[PDB]
This record gives sequence, C-alpha cells and structure tokens, in this order.
Amino acid sequence: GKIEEGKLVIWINGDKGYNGLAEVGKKFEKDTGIKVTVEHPDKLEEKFPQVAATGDGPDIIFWAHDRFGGYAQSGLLAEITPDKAFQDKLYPFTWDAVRYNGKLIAYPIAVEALSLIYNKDLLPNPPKTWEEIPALDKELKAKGKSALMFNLQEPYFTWPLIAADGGYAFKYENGKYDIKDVGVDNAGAKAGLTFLVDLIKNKHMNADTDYSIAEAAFNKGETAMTINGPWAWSNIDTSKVNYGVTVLPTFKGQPSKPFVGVLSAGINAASPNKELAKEFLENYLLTDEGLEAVNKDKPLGAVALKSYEEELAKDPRIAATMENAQKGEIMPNIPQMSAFWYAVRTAVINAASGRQTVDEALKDAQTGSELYRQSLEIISRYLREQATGAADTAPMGASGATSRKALETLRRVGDGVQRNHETAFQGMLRKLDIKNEDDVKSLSRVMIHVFSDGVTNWGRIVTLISFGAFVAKHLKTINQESCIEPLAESITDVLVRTKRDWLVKQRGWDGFVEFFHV
Ligand SMILES: COCCOCCn1nc(C)c2c1CSCc1cc(n(C)n1)CCc1cc(c3ccc(F)cc3c1)OCCCn1c(C(=O)O)c(C)c3c-2c(Cl)ccc31
Ligand SMILES: OC[C@H]1O[C@H](O[C@H]2[C@H](O)[C@@H](O)[C@@H](O)O[C@@H]2CO)[C@H](O)[C@@H](O)[C@@H]1O
Repeated sequence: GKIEEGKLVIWINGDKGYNGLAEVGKKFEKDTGIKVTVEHPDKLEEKFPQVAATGDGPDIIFWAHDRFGGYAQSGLLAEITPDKAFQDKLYPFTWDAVRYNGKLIAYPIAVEALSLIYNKDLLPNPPKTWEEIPALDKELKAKGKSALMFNLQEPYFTWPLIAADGGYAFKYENGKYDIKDVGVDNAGAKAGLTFLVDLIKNKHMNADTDYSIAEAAFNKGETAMTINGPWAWSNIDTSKVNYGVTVLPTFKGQPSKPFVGVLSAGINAASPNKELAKEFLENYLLTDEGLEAVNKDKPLGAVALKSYEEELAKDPRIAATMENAQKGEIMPNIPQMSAFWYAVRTAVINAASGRQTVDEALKDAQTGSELYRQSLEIISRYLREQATGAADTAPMGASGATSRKALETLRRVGDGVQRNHETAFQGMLRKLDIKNEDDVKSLSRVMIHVFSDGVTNWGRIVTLISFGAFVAKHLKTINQESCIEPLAESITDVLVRTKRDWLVKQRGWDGFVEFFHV
C-alpha cells in the first residue's frame, strides 16, 4: 500500500496504444534515468478507485474523462496546474472535459467518438438509417455474410441508438445538468432499445456478441459493418479490409448520438512522483512526437494538442469521427456516471438476452441511475429537519411523491428507532467523539464495515439513517451545522454503494414506503 518513489507506473486500457506509450516512456528514461512501466490491467477503471483509496496504484491513470469526477470527489486525483503557455496548446473544450468543481483534475489527450465502419467490398454505400439494416442483412445472408456486428456487452456501443429518439442520461439545459432528471426509461430510450432487441429476435444480431467477436468478424470479412472508435483502425489496416468510416445511421430520422469521451491522464493523489508525472505528460506525451508514437500504435482520434490535430484533421476517418461527435454529446464527469453505466449495462444485456423485457430493463436502469440523488434528498432532508426542528420548504422535484412519502415514512419509523434505541445511540455518539468535519469524514470506513456485515433489510437502513439524525442533532447543538450535509452525503454513499442491487430489486424507495405502510 505505498507507491514507489523515483519511477512511474502508468495504467491505460488494453484497447489503446500502450506499446506506443511505452516508447514515450523509454524517451523519458533516456533523458532522466527514470523507468516508466506501462500496464493495461483488466477492469482498470474499477481497480483504480479500489487501490488508490488505500494509497496504492499507478502514478498515472488513463481513461475517458467521464470516470474522473468520481475519482476526484473521492480524493484520488492530484490537481493539475499547467501554465498558460501549456494550456493554450490544447483546445479549450478538452480542458473543460477534465474540470471538476472548478479545478483541473487530468490532462486531456484526445477526443473519441464511435463511427460506423463498413466494408466497401461488401457494401459500397453504407446505410443511412438503422431501419434499412434488416433488409440489408437479408440480402447479405444470401451471400454468406451479415450486415452488422458490434459489442453488445458494453452500453457505450448501444447508447447512440438509445439516445437517438430521446433517451438521455442526465438532462442538460441553460448550460447546466439537472442530475435529478434522468432519461433512461422514456419513450425514446424504449424505442431505441426495442429496435436493438428486435434485431436480435430477428437473428440479425446475437446477444452474445462482444468486442473480440465483432472485431474478428469484421476484420475477416464476414460482416459488412461494425461500430467502433479510432483505436480499432490499426487492426482493420492490418486485415487489409477495404473499409470506410462514416456517420452512424439515423433512427426515426434522427442522428445516432454517441457519448463523446476525452481520453485523459490523471495523477494519483498518493503519488510521490507528481513532478515526474507532470514532466512526462506535458513535455514528453503531449507533444507532436509523443502523440505520434501512441497514434501510430493505435489511433487516438482527434487529439487535444492543436499542432498535431492540425495534421491529423485532413484524415477522412477523423472528419467522420468529429461529425459523429458533433451529433453526440460530451459525457458528463459527475460521480454518478459509474452508476449510470452500470445500470444501463445491465439493462442492455438483460433486454438482449430476454432475461427482462425492454420495459422491465429500462425501469430498473432508471431506478439505479436515480438512486444516489433520491436517497440523498431523503436522507439530507431528514437529518437537517431533525437537527433544526424545521422542514425544508424546497420542492422535492423529480419522483417527488416517492421522496415525500419516503420522508413521511422515515419520520415515523426513524423517530421510533431514535426513541427505543436512545441508550445505544447516546453511548455510541459519546464513544465516536464526533466534533468537526474531519471526524465526519472518518466515519465512512467504519460505517461500511458495520453496515455491510450481516443481513440486509429496511430496518437496518432505518438504523443507519436514524443514527445519522441523532448525530446531526448533536452537530447542530455544538455549532457544527455545516457538517450535516457532508454527513448526509457520506451516509448516502454507504447505503447506495453497499446495497445498490438490493435497493433496485425493492423498487428503491417505493419498496421502503410499501414495507412500512400502516
Ligand atoms: C457503545 O455501544 C452502545 C450500545 O450498543 C448496543 C448495540 N447497538 N444497538 C444499536 C442500534 C447499535 C449498536 C452498536 S453496534 C453497531 C455499531 C455502530 C458503530 N459501531 C462501531 N458498531 C459506530 C460506527 C457507525 C455506524 C453507523 C453510523 C450511521 C450514521 C452515522 F452518522 C454514524 C455511524 C457510525 O451505522 C451502522 C449501521 C447502522 N447500525 C446498526 C445496524 O444494524 O447496522 C446498529 C446495530 C447500530 C447501532 C448504532 Cl449505536 C448506530 C448505528 C447502527
Ligand atoms: O460501456 C460503458 C463505458 O463506456 C465508456 O468506455 C469506453 C471508453 O471511453 C473507450 O475509450 C473505449 O475503451 O471503450 C469503452 C467501452 O468499452 C466510458 O468511458 C466508461 O466509463 C463506461 O464504463
């Protein structure tokens, strides 16, 4: 659990140009004598927050920007402070992708969007619409071919279709996200996912198709089309398939809307090599020669570095990438992105396999995506009204009947728990000696340990929240009212991270209201 001083360890996904990145590392070593180790572990975006929370992990982590707000919120990333001269070398919108709570939390590398990739020897002109794909598959099947194969195991690849007719993650209006307004189970999301499931039902696609299977089929000339990003072009070049890269098909006359990623490089907050990491990223990697080395291995997309992007922009494949990007949306970096992706991943897989209907699958995904914010609304309101004696007059907003009814229920059962268990609550409050915001921050680890052990039920959830209210009352009394919202956030995090799957299975807070009815 200690990052080694005087070297650099870098993590990057196994679909990216990690051999090219290692070449940049060798150049760094030639100048400095500092060895750079590039690794591409499986599930690195899940491994990183686990290991970094213990003060371990790589010095530098590469991922699309969407994961980084969660990492930064968890205190796992160093703030990035490049000088004006350096900042001005990258496009401003790329810096925007790596800004979280007003601070830069990573270096942007390149802009990624999915495109339609097609075999010109099979399909001289690609389909403009999703709706024509079934007929094209029929035509191709008579030749011993298929129309389309792409990864159905990762929702990144299916999202463009889900979003086309009106699906959305978190609503964006007036230059701001409404994190309360989730668009996973609306008519538009349903229409797109139904189209996908119908392709499967009608044997135009197979629910088991993954990245490797689709890549192999396209590169062997068995399927006429795939959906993939710039990183895939190297292996297609090697295959000698006569390919094009183009705009994704429309659905119901509307563009497919890919979620656009900015490949980014963050520095681990626990690294003792922050200056070496900055030097590597700014003066080795984010140069024309550094990016070229990575790009020659696996293409990056539209790079963040203006000078190199000027050269690459003439490539029609990059132009197509950017056309698809302009039709899509830059991913949020809010901490709830991880949960959104987990929820949608499960929905797509379950709908595609027939384990759930489209309606069932997307209802669950909606609940899972809404879970943190709805839970926080309820728990924050209860803790604060308990502490102050007065309720919050603000409207509940989205799913407001559920929030209101859950709060009403919690008032009843939670007040009962605080009364009946006053002795244990008072004893434990005194033992914990919670005085300030640092002490509140220290609670998460012990709360997880206690709460995650043993049986799962709504009663224990009430105890968790009710003791929170008991602590909040204390905090207010000792003029530490500012600690209550951080406490609420911490409790909510514990609840939703430890009980996610069970909570979704209960219909979330609707289950709670029903469980304690009368
Ligand atoms: C000093 O002994 C007093 C006598 O004790 C009798 C047994 N007895 N009876 C009851 C109802 C509880 C206990 C103590 S053993 C469990 C325990 C609690 C803690 N430790 C270290 N151990 C402290 C760490 C901690 C835990 C939290 C917090 C939640 C909010 C927060 F702001 C801070 C929190 C801080 O939640 C855990 C899940 C909910 N939970 C549960 C549960 O069922 O999960 C129980 C049983 C309790 C008890 C208490 Cl006093 C508080 C919460 C409980
Ligand atoms: O499928 C959900 C997944 O989507 C994105 O991951 C992409 C990544 O951005 C690409 O660079 C490439 O590696 O493919 C991944 C999909 O397998 C999100 O960035 C990620 O957080 C999310 O889990």
